[PDB]
Amino acid sequence: TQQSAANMLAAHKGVNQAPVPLKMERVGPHDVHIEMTAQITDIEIDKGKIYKAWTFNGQAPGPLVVVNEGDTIHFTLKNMDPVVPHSMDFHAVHASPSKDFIDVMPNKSGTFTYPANKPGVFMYHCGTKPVLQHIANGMHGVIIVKPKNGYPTDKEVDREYVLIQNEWYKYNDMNDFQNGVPSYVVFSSKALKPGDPNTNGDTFTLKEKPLLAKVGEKIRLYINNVGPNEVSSFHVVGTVFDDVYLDGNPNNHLQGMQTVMLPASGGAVVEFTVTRPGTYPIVTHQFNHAQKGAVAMLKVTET
Amino acid sequence: TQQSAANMLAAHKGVNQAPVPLKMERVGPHDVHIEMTAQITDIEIDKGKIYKAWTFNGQAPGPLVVVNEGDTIHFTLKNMDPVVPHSMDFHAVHASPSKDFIDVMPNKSGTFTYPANKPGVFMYHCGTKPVLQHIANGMHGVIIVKPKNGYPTDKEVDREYVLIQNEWYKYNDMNDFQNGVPSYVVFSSKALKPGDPNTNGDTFTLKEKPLLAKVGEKIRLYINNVGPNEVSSFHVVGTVFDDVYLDGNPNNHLQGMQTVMLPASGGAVVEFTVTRPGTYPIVTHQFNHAQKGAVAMLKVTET
Amino acid sequence: TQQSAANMLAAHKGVNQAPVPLKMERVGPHDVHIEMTAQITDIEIDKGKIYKAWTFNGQAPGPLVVVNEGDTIHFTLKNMDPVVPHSMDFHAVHASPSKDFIDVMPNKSGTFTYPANKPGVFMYHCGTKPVLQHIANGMHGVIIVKPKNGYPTDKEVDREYVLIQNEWYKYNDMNDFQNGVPSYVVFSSKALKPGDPNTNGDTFTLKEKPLLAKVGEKIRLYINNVGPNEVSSFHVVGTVFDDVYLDGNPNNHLQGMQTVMLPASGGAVVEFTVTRPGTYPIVTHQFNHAQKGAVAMLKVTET
Ligand SMILES: [Cu+2]
Ligand SMILES: [Cu+2]
Ligand SMILES: [Cu+2]
Ligand SMILES: [Cu+2]
Ligand SMILES: [Cu+2]
Ligand SMILES: [Cu+2]
Ligand code: NA
Ligand code: NA
Ligand code: NA
Ligand code: NA
Ligand code: NA
Ligand code: NA
Ligand SMILES: [Zn+2]
Ligand SMILES: [Zn+2]
Ligand SMILES: [Zn+2]
Ligand SMILES: [Zn+2]
Ligand SMILES: [Zn+2]
Ligand SMILES: [Zn+2]
Ligand SMILES: [Zn+2]
Ligand SMILES: [Zn+2]
Ligand SMILES: [Zn+2]
Repeated sequence: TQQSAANMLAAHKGVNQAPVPLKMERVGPHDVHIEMTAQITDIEIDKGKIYKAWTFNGQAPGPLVVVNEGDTIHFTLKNMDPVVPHSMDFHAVHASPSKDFIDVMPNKSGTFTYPANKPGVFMYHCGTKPVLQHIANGMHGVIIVKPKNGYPTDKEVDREYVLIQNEWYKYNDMNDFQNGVPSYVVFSSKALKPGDPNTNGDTFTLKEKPLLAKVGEKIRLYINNVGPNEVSSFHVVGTVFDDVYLDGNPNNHLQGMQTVMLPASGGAVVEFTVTRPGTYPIVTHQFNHAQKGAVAMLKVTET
Repeated sequence: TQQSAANMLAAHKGVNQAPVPLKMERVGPHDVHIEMTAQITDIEIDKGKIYKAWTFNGQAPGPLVVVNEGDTIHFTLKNMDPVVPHSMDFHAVHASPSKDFIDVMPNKSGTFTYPANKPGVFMYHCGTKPVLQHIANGMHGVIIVKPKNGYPTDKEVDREYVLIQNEWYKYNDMNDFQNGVPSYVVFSSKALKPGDPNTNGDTFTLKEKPLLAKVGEKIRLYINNVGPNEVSSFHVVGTVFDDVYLDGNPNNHLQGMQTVMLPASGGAVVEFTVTRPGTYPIVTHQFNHAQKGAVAMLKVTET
Repeated sequence: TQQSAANMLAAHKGVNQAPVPLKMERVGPHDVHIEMTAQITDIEIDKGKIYKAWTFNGQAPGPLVVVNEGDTIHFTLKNMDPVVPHSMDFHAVHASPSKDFIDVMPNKSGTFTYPANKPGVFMYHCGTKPVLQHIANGMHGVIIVKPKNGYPTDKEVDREYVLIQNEWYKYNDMNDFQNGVPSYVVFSSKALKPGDPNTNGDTFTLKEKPLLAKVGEKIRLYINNVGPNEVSSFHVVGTVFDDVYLDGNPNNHLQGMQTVMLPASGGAVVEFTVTRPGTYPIVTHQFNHAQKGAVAMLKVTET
């Protein structure tokens, strides 16, 4: 295991591949092209701590993907990793894992086609053995599938953001990945509209640069806890969730939740009102994880 | 961290502030005054183990607070801690955390006003940085907000109690709080009506003095797992939950659950029937935690 | 603790009791006889790793029990353990734990009667102090109670299997049981119909011999995470759950879930469609546990 890690260290030594933009375009009323990369990219996960992350597109978690319910995805993965194969598993899709979530070799590309027939906030991740290693090293993200008939509370929502929770462990350390507590637990935000922040899973960015909102607004968060290993007790300080849709399916409706339990890979659409000006921490209420980085901020102003 | 803990030890050495009763009174059809303390109080959490707890009112978890849906709370915190600032975060309320959940200095008081517009079983806790430290040291509790229109099963309920789950760690040890397994996991009960028990989070009291009920009764428990860190798999041995309302919101109705998953800070209203005389253990079904203290007893008699 | 374990080692040394079939028969429209054993049986939980398991009937998890909603169970436990008392707790039943879930001494039998009035997928386990020790050593299983009025989606289901998740720790090590990470986390399958596999909780069997299905089929899994200690993030790779019934109660209906959060002892009925030929991994998405064994396979063929 650690001999392989020593070999990995030599092969990825000095490798820092600049982020490559996600490419997407609609090619039919129910067909969409998506082109992503697997690449090796240095990310500062805490001040003074660089993690040479295994990523989609040089982000960890990876870039946001948004499609409509009923879209068939024509997906291409370009593997830029000089030595490790990589793959893609979208939780949104119906696919044959052994035919459609297969490995793409270093310096090669693979193309796969599958439908997204279910609305919600789905995890995506690399599906290459050991899957734990590929996820823990940074190969995770979110795909949102917009419901054909929306959510019953759509008209009430004033502003929206995407938040993702993930853990970071000791660098490419399989023993730690399997047996150790996370070194950091973090939130990131991925842009839905021009001007939205787009950040990586780190301990600081969403504290230094809070998400922004106005007094009185109803805020929707599309959220997913990608793990790899921990569950999340999602809570926004100073408010209560008016409405919650588990995994973002409109049918899984809950009301007036203080805290939303998310399994590893679990998602939700949560909506809440901010009644007063100020800064509202966003946490996992498992406070050991909050202490290890998992606190984002929402700054609410009159204007 | 441990130099600060050594300084903390010196400052709280010999400090054992006797419990001070919660003070509450209604001042209008939708307005209620609540007066609490932050204080340092020795609690026996296991036989032979004294924890010099950071508390509200000399109890850990703190005293029960009950209000009605739609009540505005006029809250005062009197900080009796000679050296550490403290604050209050009620999960029931809509408030500006940076204006309304702010620190109160040693030997000072602070007053804050906010509405409780949502029914349920909410965690409250100290919101002072590091929040993990303040919660782990004992600054947690429950506020119940009674629904305007009750619960659909109100008429079926024969008896009710409040139960709270919490963990205890190595004394004021931030490394342990962040990285270690809990030393003890415990239940406590807080009084709803005269004659109800009112206990602290310890490994023994609810075993030695079980909650009481009669054969055939439908029992309601208002429950919250305050953590700080663990989730709870709440189960009453020998019965099944007839009805469950997640976070105590009447809309989040489940039926016939064997076990209720609670996130850290998660609450519920659970209802079950005890059909035969005997003693019924109440557990988290995460049995490592049950073994470390988290078993309460319900003694059911013909009379 | 470890002196008792040393004494236990001597007493169970060389003991390997061959599996004994479950015995069940219906004795009335709403009355069923069930006869089980407690016995000590060597199980290979990972290649080269024998665990001298404490079991019901020489299986760990124990044999599947299926009854109808409203059945009263006349249950007999025959304790074959030469030295340790054992008992039975069925989560399906209403019973007095202190009268009905009581210990049966070595080489004795006990008979208990109680109703199963609630539909669902319930854990059963030994209830002998320390309960953690008896569960961790292998005394867990599932009882299914079939709903009187079925599930609304019954007509859509093409094939069904039972899956159970459990952990294994260091052998009969109470310190590890309470404080340590699981050494292995595993799935097993228990037969519902002739020809179904029936396996023990190990890291390999459901990989080497996948569950079988046909292209296009809707599959139902009756699932329970028996722990003892961990929660489960249940996910089938390459599909989405069309319908989920929490604890197998028809009322607790969710739709379009990617992943189902199960507490320790938590169950569910989950249904999903497999659209393409291939092999579909079944995991807990807490990937440290998946890496430590918790991956089963579903092989889907045209025929
Ligand atoms: Cu990969
Ligand atoms: Cu909180
Ligand atoms: Cu405090
Ligand atoms: Cu149990
Ligand atoms: Cu036993
Ligand atoms: Cu996955
Ligand atoms: Na953990
Ligand atoms: Na900066
Ligand atoms: Na733990
Ligand atoms: Na006493
Ligand atoms: Na664990
Ligand atoms: Na074999
Ligand atoms: Zn196309
Ligand atoms: Zn195409
Ligand atoms: Zn608005
Ligand atoms: Zn007033
Ligand atoms: Zn006032
Ligand atoms: Zn009654
Ligand atoms: Zn009979
Ligand atoms: Zn009989
Ligand atoms: Zn079909």
